[PDB]
Amino acid sequence: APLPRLRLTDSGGKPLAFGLIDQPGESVELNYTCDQDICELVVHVDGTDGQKDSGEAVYRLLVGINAPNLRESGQTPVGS
Amino acid sequence: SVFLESDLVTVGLAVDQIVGVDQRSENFSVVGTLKLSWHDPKLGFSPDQCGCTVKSFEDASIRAVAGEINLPLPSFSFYNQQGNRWSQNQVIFVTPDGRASYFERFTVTLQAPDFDFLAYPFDRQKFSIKVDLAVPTNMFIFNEIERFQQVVGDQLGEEEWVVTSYSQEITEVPFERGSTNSRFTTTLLVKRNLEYYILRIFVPLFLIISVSWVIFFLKDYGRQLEVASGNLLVFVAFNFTISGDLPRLGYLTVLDRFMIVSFCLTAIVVLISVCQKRLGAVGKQAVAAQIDTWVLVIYPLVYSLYIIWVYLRFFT
Amino acid sequence: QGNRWSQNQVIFVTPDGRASYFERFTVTLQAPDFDFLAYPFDRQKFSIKVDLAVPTNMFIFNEIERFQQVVGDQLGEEEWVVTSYSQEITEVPFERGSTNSRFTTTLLVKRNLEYYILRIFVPLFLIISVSWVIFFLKDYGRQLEVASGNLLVFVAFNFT
Repeated sequence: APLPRLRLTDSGGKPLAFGLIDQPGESVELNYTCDQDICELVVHVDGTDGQKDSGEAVYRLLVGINAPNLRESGQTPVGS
Repeated sequence: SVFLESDLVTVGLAVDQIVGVDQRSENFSVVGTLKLSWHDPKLGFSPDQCGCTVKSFEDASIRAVAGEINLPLPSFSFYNQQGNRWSQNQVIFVTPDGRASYFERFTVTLQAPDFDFLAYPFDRQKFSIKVDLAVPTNMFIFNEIERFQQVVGDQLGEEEWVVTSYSQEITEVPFERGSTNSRFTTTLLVKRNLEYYILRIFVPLFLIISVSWVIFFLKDYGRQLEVASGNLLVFVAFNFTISGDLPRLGYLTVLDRFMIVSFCLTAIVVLISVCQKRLGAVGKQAVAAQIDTWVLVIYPLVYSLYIIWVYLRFFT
Repeated sequence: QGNRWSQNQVIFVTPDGRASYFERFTVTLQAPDFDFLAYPFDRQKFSIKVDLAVPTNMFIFNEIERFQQVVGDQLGEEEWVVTSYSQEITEVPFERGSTNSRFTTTLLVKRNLEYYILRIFVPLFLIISVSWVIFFLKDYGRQLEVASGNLLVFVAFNFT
């Protein structure tokens, strides 16, 4: 399946970060840090580059908080 | 633009099911869906004061929301509404840019003073649904028509009324305190089920008329008189049996006139039979045979001429 | 009688002080003066009375305005046909003395005569003629049989 676009926005839609394509271009990654007292985030994943009906493209999403080792987690999903 | 511009409203309506027609009070009831959309920058807000992208109002009419938020909104009403209107899924939601939309599912009864049942059961009617804005045209005006669904929906099973065609139009009509208000009209053209009436009424009536007609081949006039007397009673029995499908409107239709003519001819048959019986009693059988031939020749011609006259006077 | 249904009810005023009221209504009214003794050849009067709820020293009807036709035309036939109409302003006794204004609209109506005539009287005449004609016969058994059948035919038509 083709690589989709990734971006991070708050609950109001204000953009905060955008995805970066790695040199081994098989995945897209994102990073952000919290500055305000309370931050509510929304993660956007879309593949609407054009109007092609590709069909049943399926992707895996990995997300973590205070977990910079998401590249090689090892452990099964922990915490809440 | 130096001058202020009227706000543009997009409207659309769909009909789901016709649930009843009252032929004496001249009204019908319908179930459907209505949708409105307009753009107003005065309704815009900032996301950071609520942490949301959509602000919504539920279970409230447009007038109530306008009174609560103290801003002008495009209220509407049904022109020929009779009694209260049942509403479901009523919601108004607004985007930060100022785009607003209205949704409603309704069940309403509408007056139809234009009904005409003169040609019953071959009559064709018009079902008109009118939506009028309750504001002058200088504030809000209908601009576009949106087709969110099929205007006329299909349902399983047969229907008493069959829709042949439909149309939608936007016009302007005079408004109270002068000025003008927009009107959105949906018109449905309908007709009845002809096979039901034909097979249920006309074939048995034709058979009864044929029974009354065929008895003139007999030369024993007592049997002819007895069969005519019985067939008149059979005709009356069939007439009241089908009286259930005979609407009481206070004025005559085609079916009533046809029944009256058939009854009159059936009674004249008995009268002629009595006259022929007396003539045969006196000894003038030749005149009776001549009368038999005359009746056999004349009766279908009279029926055909009456049918032609009715067609000329009611269908052209 | 009962509640009244109203549509497009609005009151609007101008800075000079000129105000007007508008309403579209559907109402049911009692008519104790009905008389159906001469049915179906009876004639009836439909009276609509509007009474002010204030004494005549505060408000009073002064003029009659014909903004539209008093009786409107509609497509198709009607059970009741209006022959004439009239409008008048009068004064009637009011509670706690004084007087209140009244505006009355009267409609004269009649039924559709051709319907009743053609649907009832001609078949009845034919049945009576059938009962009358049998006396020319000199075979009295046939006359008795036809009379017995015609009585049942008459009963059948009557309940029909």
